[PDB]
Amino acid sequence: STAGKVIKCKAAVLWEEKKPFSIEEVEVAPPKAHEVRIKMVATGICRSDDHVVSGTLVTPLPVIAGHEAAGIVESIGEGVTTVRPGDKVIPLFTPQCGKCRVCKHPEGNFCLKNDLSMPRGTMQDGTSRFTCRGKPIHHFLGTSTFSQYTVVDEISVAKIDAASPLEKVCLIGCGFSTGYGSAVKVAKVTQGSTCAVFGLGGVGLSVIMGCKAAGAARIIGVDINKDKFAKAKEVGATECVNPQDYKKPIQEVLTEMSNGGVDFSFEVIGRLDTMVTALSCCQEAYGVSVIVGVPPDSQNLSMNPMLLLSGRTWKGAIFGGFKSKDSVPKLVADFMAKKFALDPLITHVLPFEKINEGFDLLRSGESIRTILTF
Amino acid sequence: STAGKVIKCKAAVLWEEKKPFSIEEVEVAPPKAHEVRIKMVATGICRSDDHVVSGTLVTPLPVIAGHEAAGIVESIGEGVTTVRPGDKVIPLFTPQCGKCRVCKHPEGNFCLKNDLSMPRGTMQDGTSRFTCRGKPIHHFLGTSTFSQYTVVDEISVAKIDAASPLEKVCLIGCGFSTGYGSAVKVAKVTQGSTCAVFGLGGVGLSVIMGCKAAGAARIIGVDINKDKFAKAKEVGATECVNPQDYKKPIQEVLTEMSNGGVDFSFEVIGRLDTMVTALSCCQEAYGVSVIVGVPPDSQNLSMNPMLLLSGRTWKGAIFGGFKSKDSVPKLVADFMAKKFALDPLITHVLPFEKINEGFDLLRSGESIRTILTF
Ligand SMILES: NC(=O)c1ccc[n+]([C@@H]2O[C@H](COP(=O)([O-])OP(=O)(O)OC[C@H]3O[C@@H](n4cnc5c(N)ncnc54)[C@H](O)[C@@H]3O)[C@@H](O)[C@H]2O)c1
Ligand SMILES: NC(=O)c1ccc[n+]([C@@H]2O[C@H](COP(=O)([O-])OP(=O)(O)OC[C@H]3O[C@@H](n4cnc5c(N)ncnc54)[C@H](O)[C@@H]3O)[C@@H](O)[C@H]2O)c1
Repeated sequence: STAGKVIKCKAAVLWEEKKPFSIEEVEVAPPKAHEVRIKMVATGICRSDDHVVSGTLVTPLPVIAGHEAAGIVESIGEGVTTVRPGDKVIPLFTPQCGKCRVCKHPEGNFCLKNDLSMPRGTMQDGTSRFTCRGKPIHHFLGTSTFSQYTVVDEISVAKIDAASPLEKVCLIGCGFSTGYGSAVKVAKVTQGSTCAVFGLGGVGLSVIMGCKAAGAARIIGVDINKDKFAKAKEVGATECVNPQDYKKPIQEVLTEMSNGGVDFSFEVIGRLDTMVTALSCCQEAYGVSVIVGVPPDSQNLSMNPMLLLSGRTWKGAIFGGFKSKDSVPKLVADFMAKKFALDPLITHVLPFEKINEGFDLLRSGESIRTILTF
Repeated sequence: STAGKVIKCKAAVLWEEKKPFSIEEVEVAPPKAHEVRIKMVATGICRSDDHVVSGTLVTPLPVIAGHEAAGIVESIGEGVTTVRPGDKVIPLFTPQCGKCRVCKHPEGNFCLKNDLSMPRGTMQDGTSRFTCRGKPIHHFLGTSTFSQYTVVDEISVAKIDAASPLEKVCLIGCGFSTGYGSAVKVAKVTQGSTCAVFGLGGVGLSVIMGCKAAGAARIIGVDINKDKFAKAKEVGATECVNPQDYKKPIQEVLTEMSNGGVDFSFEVIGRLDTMVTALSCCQEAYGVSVIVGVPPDSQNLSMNPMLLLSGRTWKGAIFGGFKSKDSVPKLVADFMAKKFALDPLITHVLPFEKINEGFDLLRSGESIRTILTF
């Protein structure tokens, strides 16, 4: 066994912005106290992993990205009580220390031990567990799942059902939960409402599922890629609009279609202009708009505060407002109970070594989610 | 006696921006169907009246401003059923038609018949009941209370308790209800929370009373005018901070004082910069910030969407989120039962004729609410 030993394995390293991932041989240190080393089984390619490449999302490079995954505990550090060697786990990019003021708040989920607000790319102790060619490589959001093995803090891992299909439930580690929770826990979509979902990638289709689950009467998917419409309709959208077909701004189209605005809108792209558009297209007196997409680093949007003064609510959330450690295991149980379906989001499955082809798929608009298997 | 006839009376006409009000003779036409002519008893000077003068708030000039008032029904037009001559009433700048999509919505209050969104400055049928110097004069939010008599649509009037003290319950027509409701109905302030209130004018002091009524444990008042602190303390502020005393930006002071940010923040001034500061000083994961202040017309603020993505909620509302015709009568009844105090808001009581001095008091920071009496 590898317990207690430095593991040599392959990982996808991003050495510099706007380059393909380089599949390298890396050394994965053994887990210190309160850390878990996991053997990766499957990882999804999420737009947020692409944001690191594109420089949209700023985090120390070089880096092993990937945060939407599912693996098996290989070994645990000293003091680890929550998982054992052998357990199926999902690494959590939003930790749940269970102690800070947020973890104690009934509603919040943005644990103060996150590595999200100002990414350091280190373990909780400020060190890396990864070296490549002698150089220390940064972690990504405490997860770094584009690697055969990764080391995560105990606060960033959830034990799930031993029978879960790891190549499906890897989407619970981000995409699906984010989307679904965004509609059901964050916006709290109501029965009979009209919803507008901007962006129909994996997180957007999950927002659609959540809206359909909460009973939205009408779910308008909006995307500039008309090939995403059939899948959107398949998971619940009632109509799909493409902004480029109209001579009118899409907030006007949506307002006219919904008779003065939708109840709930969601920005699931990451563009400043669509965030303001999504806010705008919601009903002025009682509409709720939720930002889910991640926008370019250090860029501000410009908006007229009168949009909010009339009564609109504008909110954002990380990971669909779910308290990670408590919810991931329940979402898996729920998936195991057929309460929701993850297959419709999986368009492609590729061996890990074809990570770059998986990113070209995403970038080209041909895939929803590509699951990488190890 | 004046019923069915034109009344010649005095009213404060604003002929053009940034000029003092002109006290002069106006002709007030009798009510048409579904209209009510009211004899004014008292009207308060609100910052939003001052916005009309300054050009901040755009509405057709010339105009008879004033919206926070109480009076007695002098007469009614055909079809009027909810009020009768002699009733004590409060004119409603936010109507309650009781019929549109918003009136029907459980939460909304921004009635689709408002004259707020794109001010026409007329009655609901598109005409004015006022003539001055031989010219038609515009209404102001379907109220126009700076006149001895005014005419309002039935949907813009609530009948109040026959025993109510009109010189005090005119504040229920705007300032008090807006502040109070922003805390209890819009933000939905929780027992034990920490709240920060930016701006300690009439409206902000009412927000502090709502916060105290909701059970806030800590209410921090923020104002650049330290003379407002004593009064804020008296109505419930636990602490008051003047951003000019500190070397760091106030959001940082506020975040530190509240150990990571307040639960609820209210912007009760009308500045773009303080709207963003208010949002920022709320806890990133679960804070809620409510815009109450009215910004300068057509100006956009700039903010970083990451502020919302961690989990914050940003809302605004008009008239504290209260359905106006349902809520006013009940707030007056609560007042009559001493459920809240109005007295602390009233610093000055002046005859109508000294409206310009009343505006000067406001403009110089010496007053909270000045009530004009007729
Ligand atoms: N808030 C969170 O916790 C969280 C979790 C996961 C991902 N995200 C973010 O959610 C967004 C969605 O992720 P994804 O993986 O679903 O992405 P994706 O790239 O799969 O989907 C984006 C979709 O937006 C559409 N789109 C792009 N530009 C558009 C434009 N100008 N107008 C209309 N439609 C447009 C694309 O065509 C595509 O269908 C990304 O910004 C990602 O970083 C945030
Ligand atoms: N949303 C609504 O329905 C509604 C209804 C009522 C009034 N309003 C708006 O609410 C605001 C408050 O009205 P009011 O009558 O209480 O006003 P006010 O002028 O009496 O009070 C504003 C307070 O803000 C303080 N202030 C000004 N500039 C400041 C700065 N840079 N920093 C910190 N504090 C500052 C002033 O010193 C004053 O104490 C206005 O913009 C008014 O138009 C909105």
